[PDB]
Amino acid sequence: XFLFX
Amino acid sequence: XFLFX
Amino acid sequence: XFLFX
Amino acid sequence: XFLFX
Amino acid sequence: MTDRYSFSLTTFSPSGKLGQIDYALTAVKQGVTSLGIKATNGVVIATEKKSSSPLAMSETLSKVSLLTPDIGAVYSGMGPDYRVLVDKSRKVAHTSYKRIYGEYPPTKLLVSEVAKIMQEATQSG
Amino acid sequence: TQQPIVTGTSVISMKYDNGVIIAADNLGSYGSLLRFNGVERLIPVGDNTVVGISGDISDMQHIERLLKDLVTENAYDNPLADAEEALEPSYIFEYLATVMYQRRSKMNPLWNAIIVAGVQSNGDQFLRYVNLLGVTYSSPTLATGFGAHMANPLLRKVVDRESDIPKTTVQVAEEAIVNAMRVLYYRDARSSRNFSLAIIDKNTGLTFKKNLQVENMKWDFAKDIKGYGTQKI
Amino acid sequence: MDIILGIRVQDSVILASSKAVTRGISVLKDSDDKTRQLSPHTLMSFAGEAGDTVQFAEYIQANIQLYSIREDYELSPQAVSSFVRQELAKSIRSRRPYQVNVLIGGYDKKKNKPELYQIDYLGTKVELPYGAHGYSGFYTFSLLDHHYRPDMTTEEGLDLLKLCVQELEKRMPMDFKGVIVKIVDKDGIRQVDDF
Amino acid sequence: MDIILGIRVQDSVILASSKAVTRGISVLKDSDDKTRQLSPHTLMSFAGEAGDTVQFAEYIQANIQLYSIREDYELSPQAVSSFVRQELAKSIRSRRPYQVNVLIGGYDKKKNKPELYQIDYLGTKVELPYGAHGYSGFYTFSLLDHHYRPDMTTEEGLDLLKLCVQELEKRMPMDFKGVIVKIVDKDGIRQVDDF
Amino acid sequence: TTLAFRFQGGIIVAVDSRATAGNWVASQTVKKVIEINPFLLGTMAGGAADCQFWETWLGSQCRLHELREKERISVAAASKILSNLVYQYKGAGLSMGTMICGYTRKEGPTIYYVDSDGTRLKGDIFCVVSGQTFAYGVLDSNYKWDLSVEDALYLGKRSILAAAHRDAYSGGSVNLYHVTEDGWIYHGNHDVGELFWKVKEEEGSFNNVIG
Amino acid sequence: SIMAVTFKDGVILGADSRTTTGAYIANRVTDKLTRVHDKIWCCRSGSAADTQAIADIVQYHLELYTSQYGTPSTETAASVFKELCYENKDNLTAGIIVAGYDDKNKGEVYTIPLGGSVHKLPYAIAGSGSTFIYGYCDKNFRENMSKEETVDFIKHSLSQAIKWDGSSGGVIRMVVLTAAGVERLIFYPDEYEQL
Amino acid sequence: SIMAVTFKDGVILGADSRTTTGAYIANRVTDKLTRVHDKIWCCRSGSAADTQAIADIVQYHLELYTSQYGTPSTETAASVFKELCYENKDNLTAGIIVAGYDDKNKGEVYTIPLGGSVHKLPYAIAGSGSTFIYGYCDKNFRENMSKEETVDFIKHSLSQAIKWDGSSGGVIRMVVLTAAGVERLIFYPDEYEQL
Amino acid sequence: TIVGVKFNNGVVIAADTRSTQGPIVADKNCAKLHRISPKIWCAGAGTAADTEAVTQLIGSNIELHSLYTSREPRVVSALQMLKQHLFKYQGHIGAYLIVAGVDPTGSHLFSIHAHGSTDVGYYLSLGSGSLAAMAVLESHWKQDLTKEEAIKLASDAIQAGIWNDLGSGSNVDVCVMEIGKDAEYLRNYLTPNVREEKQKSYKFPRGTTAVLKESIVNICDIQEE
Amino acid sequence: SDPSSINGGIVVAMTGKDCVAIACDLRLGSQSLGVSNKFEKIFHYGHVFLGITGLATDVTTLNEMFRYKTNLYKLKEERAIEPETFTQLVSSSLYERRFGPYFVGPVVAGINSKSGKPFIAGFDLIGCIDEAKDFIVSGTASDQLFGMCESLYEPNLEPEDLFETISQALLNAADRDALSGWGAVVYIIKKDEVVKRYLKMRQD
Amino acid sequence: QFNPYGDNGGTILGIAGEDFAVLAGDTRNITDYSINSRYEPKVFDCGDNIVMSANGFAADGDALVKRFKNSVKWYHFDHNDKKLSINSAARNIQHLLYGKRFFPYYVHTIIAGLDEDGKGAVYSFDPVGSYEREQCRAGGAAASLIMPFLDNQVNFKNQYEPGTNGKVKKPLKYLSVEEVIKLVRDSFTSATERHIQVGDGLEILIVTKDGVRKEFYELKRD
Ligand SMILES: [Cl-]
Ligand SMILES: [Cl-]
Ligand SMILES: [Mg+2]
Ligand SMILES: [Mg+2]
Repeated sequence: XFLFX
Repeated sequence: XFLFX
Repeated sequence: XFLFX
Repeated sequence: XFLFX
Repeated sequence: MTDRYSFSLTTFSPSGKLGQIDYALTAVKQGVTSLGIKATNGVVIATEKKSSSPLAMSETLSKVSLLTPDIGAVYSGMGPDYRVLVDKSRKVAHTSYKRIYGEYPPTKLLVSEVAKIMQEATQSG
Repeated sequence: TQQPIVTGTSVISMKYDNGVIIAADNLGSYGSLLRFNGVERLIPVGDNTVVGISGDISDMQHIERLLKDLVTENAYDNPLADAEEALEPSYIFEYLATVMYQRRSKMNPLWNAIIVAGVQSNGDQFLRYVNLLGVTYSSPTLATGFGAHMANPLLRKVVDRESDIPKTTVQVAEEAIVNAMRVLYYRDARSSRNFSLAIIDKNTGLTFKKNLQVENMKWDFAKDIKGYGTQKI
Repeated sequence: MDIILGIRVQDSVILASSKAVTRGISVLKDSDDKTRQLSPHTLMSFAGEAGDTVQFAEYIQANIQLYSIREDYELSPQAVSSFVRQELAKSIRSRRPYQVNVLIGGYDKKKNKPELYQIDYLGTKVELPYGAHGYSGFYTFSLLDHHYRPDMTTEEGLDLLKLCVQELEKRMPMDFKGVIVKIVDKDGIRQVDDF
Repeated sequence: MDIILGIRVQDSVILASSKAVTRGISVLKDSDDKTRQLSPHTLMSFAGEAGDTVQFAEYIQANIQLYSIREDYELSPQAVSSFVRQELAKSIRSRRPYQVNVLIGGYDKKKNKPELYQIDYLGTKVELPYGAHGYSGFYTFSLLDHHYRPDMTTEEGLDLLKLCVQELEKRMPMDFKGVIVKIVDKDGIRQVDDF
Repeated sequence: TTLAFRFQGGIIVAVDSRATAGNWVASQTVKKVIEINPFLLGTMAGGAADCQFWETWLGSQCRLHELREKERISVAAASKILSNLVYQYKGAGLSMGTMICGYTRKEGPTIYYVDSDGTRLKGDIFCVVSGQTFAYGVLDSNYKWDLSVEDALYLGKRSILAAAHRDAYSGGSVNLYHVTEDGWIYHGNHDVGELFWKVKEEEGSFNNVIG
Repeated sequence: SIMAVTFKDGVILGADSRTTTGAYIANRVTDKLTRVHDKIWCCRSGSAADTQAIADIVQYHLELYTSQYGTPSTETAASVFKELCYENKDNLTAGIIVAGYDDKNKGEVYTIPLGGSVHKLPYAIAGSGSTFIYGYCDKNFRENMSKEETVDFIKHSLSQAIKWDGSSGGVIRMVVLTAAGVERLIFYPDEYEQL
Repeated sequence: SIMAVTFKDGVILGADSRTTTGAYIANRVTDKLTRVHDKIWCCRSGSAADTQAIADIVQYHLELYTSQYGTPSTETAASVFKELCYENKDNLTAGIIVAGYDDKNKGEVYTIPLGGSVHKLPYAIAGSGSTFIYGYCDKNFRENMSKEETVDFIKHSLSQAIKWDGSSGGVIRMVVLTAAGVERLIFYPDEYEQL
Repeated sequence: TIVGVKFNNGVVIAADTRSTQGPIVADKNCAKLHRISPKIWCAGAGTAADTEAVTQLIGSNIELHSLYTSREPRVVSALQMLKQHLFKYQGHIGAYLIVAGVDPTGSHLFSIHAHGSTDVGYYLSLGSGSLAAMAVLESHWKQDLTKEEAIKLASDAIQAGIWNDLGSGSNVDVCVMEIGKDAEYLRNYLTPNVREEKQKSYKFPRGTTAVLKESIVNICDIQEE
Repeated sequence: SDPSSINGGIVVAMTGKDCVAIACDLRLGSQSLGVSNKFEKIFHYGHVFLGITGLATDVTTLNEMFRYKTNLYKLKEERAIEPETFTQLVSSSLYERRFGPYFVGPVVAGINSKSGKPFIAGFDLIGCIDEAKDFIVSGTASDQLFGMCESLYEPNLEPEDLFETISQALLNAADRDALSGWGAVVYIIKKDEVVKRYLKMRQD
Repeated sequence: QFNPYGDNGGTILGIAGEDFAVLAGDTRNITDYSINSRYEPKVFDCGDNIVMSANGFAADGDALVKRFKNSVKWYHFDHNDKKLSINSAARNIQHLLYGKRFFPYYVHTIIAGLDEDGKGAVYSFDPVGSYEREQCRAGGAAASLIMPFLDNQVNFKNQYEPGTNGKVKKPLKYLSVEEVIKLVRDSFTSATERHIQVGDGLEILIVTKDGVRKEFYELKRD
């Protein structure tokens, strides 16, 4: 997995 | 089971 | 894994 | 607990 | 508020007439002429673009509407009533057929669905 | 049984007509923290072998000491230590492979993936892989971690089969390795720009290159990317 | 655990059902009748989770009895079995499924044929010459595969059922405190006292 | 589950032990003797985990038989019970404890008195007029509390034990396939065939 | 499915030949009877490896007994060697359900059931169907003491067929043995596929099938 | 790595361009600076899906606000973000910095951590990479800096954040918010790495 | 918060003085700079018990080394720390910085993270508070600084670490290691907070 | 393996043709390129049912929107409708899509993940072979690609997935969407994995199989007379 | 515990020259226990054949459901549903239970009455479509059926040849699965005749 | 936690002829969805006309093959260079496997050779050392795809004589080496199509009285 700075 | 590239 | 009457 | 910087 | 009109506005008169349906047909009679002819290798539907004003761009007003790639519709009577029926007709072609069978409905069954929507406005509250 | 703490990412390698190339970045990561930027992960053994190590750095430093100790021990009562009875890549690999499988079998593994690159006495290219499980395999191209997913596809377009090795020059082989390291820098969140590269040639011997940098990067196209769909500014 | 057996002979269906109600290490009763009369020519035996068994059987009994009054007609065993299966098939995907396994023994007056239906708590239905639910199943199943014949009489059917119960008593580790036997034929439903 | 009962009457000790060996839903035997003769005037009945029961009993039997040969003397039931308890008391804190519950019935020739000892797998020992292990113990205790007397004869003891088994068969949910009864008196150890 | 029962003519031993890994049928040709010595048979149920290895090892221990004592080992002694061994491994996850069947002058025809749990039982009849072990046959109705050897062989063969049909994890072929004074005798391997149709036609049983 | 810095002429938003799934960089040219109004922008950290969904709703709310009541305040924009983040705290992983330029209020920065709390600050840092530049930013931030000074402060700050954080990398994007309008800046690795 | 910095004349060790159990400060004047040899010192982070036990063994090993082979190298001290930390990695929570002054090698710093790996560095930072000053220290460290410059660099660095880290606080202790000998410095809150 | 590559006058998407049940290959020639609208196509990875269902649903609503507005549909519309649907179901609809197309606004290339996150690029890759494909794209991509170059790059990136990924295999499907032209769908553009002739014909002699019974099945309706 | 392997069973479909074949075993069980050897898994709605493996309660429920839906279809459309259209209806119906699915592996077989083109299709439990030219497999011995079909099958087999191939594919796959067998049925389907054959096979 | 086991995929196939035996395996080594090698030999000459393959976890397979090779060496030393018979090899391997009963070798072992009568022999082992002699055996990931084919095509299962209608079984017959190699090639070609872990190459070792020879055939690389 789930895109995630 | 299901079809899943 | 192994076999198992 | 336990002491721990 | 709330819609407190839960009762029919179309009832039978002592003579067995449904007034509001007769009066609706009278509205259709006043409407501009449209026709359809069936040939061996096709069908044609036609009507007059009765422009309300010459300033009005009559191209923007579509009297002949695509319902599916293989089905078209034209009307006589009240234009606004037609426009919302075309919207409902296009949607029901998807929800009640294409999303189930993966193909567009045949002419007679889409007609049947439009017919059903118009019957309900003849009995519903 | 433990968990790896300070870790090294991809080691990548391939065979060419006259020898083998191997490369690895100079980073020791502490989870998401890029803690150590001066870590050498290619460890040469004599003038015919380079051992590239990924995974736990404490375990790498242990293996480094085992190899240093192996060279010392081989020299003992060995007049031909620098000749016919020198350590071969195949000898160094089999030793590590033995240790790795023994450690996994005591449920206390050396938390590493290792690639042994070298040239044998008869001039034959040697390239074999071993990891914390004691799993071993050889291929014209080998890579650990992210390298396996991104480097191998690129290196396999140069050498797809054994018959492609004689047709592959050192210039073409090095070019492929250097490009692969750039791709890994673009796409691996645990990679560094700084890396080391080692060539082991049957003619020119061992060439060890330090303080190499990823260059000729493409970023200019970024300026033209605004928002995630509908934004225009 | 509870024994429910069914055997369909030439001209009738016989249902044998254990008389013991046990909860854990406690025997709650030794004379329990695990059967409901759905219609004059249809009988249902049930085994499973406490409460669910009776509640399900009585619910089915009420619905079939309502159909009978409304139409002044008896539903065929095939029709009753299909109704029961569909009620169970609803329940598996419900908030709390009925954990009830049933045998439906009926005599179809139109076809003049006896019919036995085995339905599990999932709504799995088969028509069988003989059926059973639970541990008692595998043994009796293999003992009737040997002895059973299609043209057996009611008396022959009872003797084979008698052998099944005897052998179950020896072989089974739990005490099911004997069985109640009921016969379904053209004349209706009757209970065999001597067993 | 396994029934082992003990009753100490005026001049003897009677041990009733279930004859069924069951594993899960399978009945492995219906004629099992859950007893070992420790000495000519000492008998031990045992119930518990498969394997452990026999292995423990035979181990105790061997040690008591060794003592008998070495000293040309019979250990008193008090002494045998203490030895058995201590072996169990060792085992609880061992790597794999023996899961065995035992009744020790003996006749002490020095005191001319019968003695009954109840020992659990922890090494908990008591001398009782009557004892039992498992689910059966609670029913049998309440019944024996009412009926038991200290000056009862061997025949009176057997009738009370007969009542206990009968009532256990009705009340218990599992089939223990009857009991084997053994009497310990001055003349030695004998098995009552009729029960 | 393993079956061993005692009668006037000696001991009948009947087993199936199917080995499974979950729902996968690995083999239909497994020897589930082990010939320990000319007078000793061992059936095997549970872990294939555990049974094969320890019943082969038992044959070695039984051989050493004969060399040392210059006498044939008793079934009681042989059974207890295996039962005392498995008890040492108790709780380690050995899976073993076996019957040690032999004849000796001392004891006569003897069947001992030995368990991976350390259970050792002597009985006239032992059966292992699915994962359950019983002191009764799969059918048990036909069982009468005074029975013909060739009649008794059929009951054993028929009993395995009954289980093989209903049980998914029983099948392949039936292996038959007859244990007597002066040794055991092999009574051949019978494919259940061919056996079923023949038995159906001749006996007029399995009517619920159709063929 | 995201930050918003108030200076004399307005506010500047800065961010890296890296999106990750585990240790794989899914996008190396991400735009984490997003428009909710002409001169109200936000910095997105946490879940890509959540921040995009929140940012899309806030843009809708401010577009409708503008239609009815004219240009909304930066405080108003921060409040709408907070409302979504607080009321849906159980289901959201979103750390957002809200930065905007009014003519009345000039440059304003609001930070919204996970809780959905609001903090008005002279400057703000957020994201995994922010932890490594707390010391640096606190020592180097001054109020009423010039545009060139503020661009340098952000470039040096994120340069360090990118260097130490695996989850931060790619190009440094910036958005300048002043009376003059809206300016987009980009700084490439070859530039900011050698700082 | 602990750090060791190599400068022209030798090495300087710095640390905070806070020991915690959860959120309670067990000791606010802890001495985390410890002597393993006259001019080999270490900084302790992680478990107080583990670091004390390790430091005590290393001091023993170097005292015995000195008796036999004379003054040990800083590299030798680091190696003994590593050996204990690596071989006992499963049971230890210890992050140690080893700093020492030879006349041949001058000032040397070795850092030993959790793994038990060794890293020779010009300067080193460790502990929970170190994360907040990675950016600051990297931007401000130069090689061959003066004593006064190095004391300022450590004072400013730990000042920031203490400010942002709840687990760091109290006084800043420092130990200067040069040819001149061993100097202890202390800096109180009123001094380093206003920096 | 699914890729999208932006070029001078349009966008091109490619995909492999393998669908799997655990380690078993269910379909050797799957179709992973979906028509949302005549000039908006998307390639799907993840749960096969979810990718077809989600593209068909948005494709239907996009058609109704196009008829209502009297305008050719826009990629941003399909993109917005897809992400809001996927976000609603919090990733439980496992649809990973690369959405490309040409509209009156121009040429567009997007990716959308199952949790409802979208991103913009000149080259994208999704699926298990994304890393193999992205390796090729990162090595050979440049600004101002021609149509011929973009097809070559797209198919090469799929091949990378086919050879080096066990989840990807069989053929390469391509769809080219050029501005002011009809989208051309090139089904089986490459056939690199054609099975060789078997050593033996396993055609059996007639009567080999044992038959218990035979019967005619009535598929016709109830007859007249 | 796993719903799709409680009852057991298999279905396989194949295409030939101007014909299709669909075949299934006859077993229904409670895991190890075999209950019924008369549980046919192939149903037909006009000239369209549907095989269903998996949880038996769902096999029965879906048969009743598709009979319901194809009956209403025929009344409104005034013609029998075609294989291509029925395939879409199965898919639609399964995906409307996406988060509470029927534990089934359906297989469609039939010849389009107008075009005369042989058609087969398979589905997963949430209604994804596998439209293969060659063959479709389903059930507890799917691995075994894939192995048999992949080696035995060749294209454009005549009806009587295709029968031997599909029969040998089912029989040999079923014998290597514990939860399959107890008899088998094979449907050979031509444009305007359908033959149904029960196969002799081992009953263990 | 640390998992000491892995899956390297691949498939092995042993067929016994009248006066020969074959042991075949794909040359593909995989980890998850990654290909480790397209050519890593899995079938080995162990001496005394014995070929061995341990398929599953590659590390355990390599270790077992080594131990058996060592076992053959010490048989010669301790027994005056006596040739190790295939039955003796099979029993020895059982003891190797059962040694690690409580930390098993996660491998499927097949050995091929000639028996003491000169007839072809194949032995098959489970991970914990249960073994049995067979005509046919497939091991590894694609075992479930290949074994049914071999039942049908080698043992002629469910095949009857035309015109009998299931009354007479097809006669069992010894296949030639040329026929057996075709079945091996077709089995692996089929398994490669439908299994993701099978492909790249096929190496066959044929054992005759004359010795051990080796054939290699390419498989699809997708
Ligand atoms: Cl984003
Ligand atoms: Cl301390
Ligand atoms: Mg503090
Ligand atoms: Mg079968």
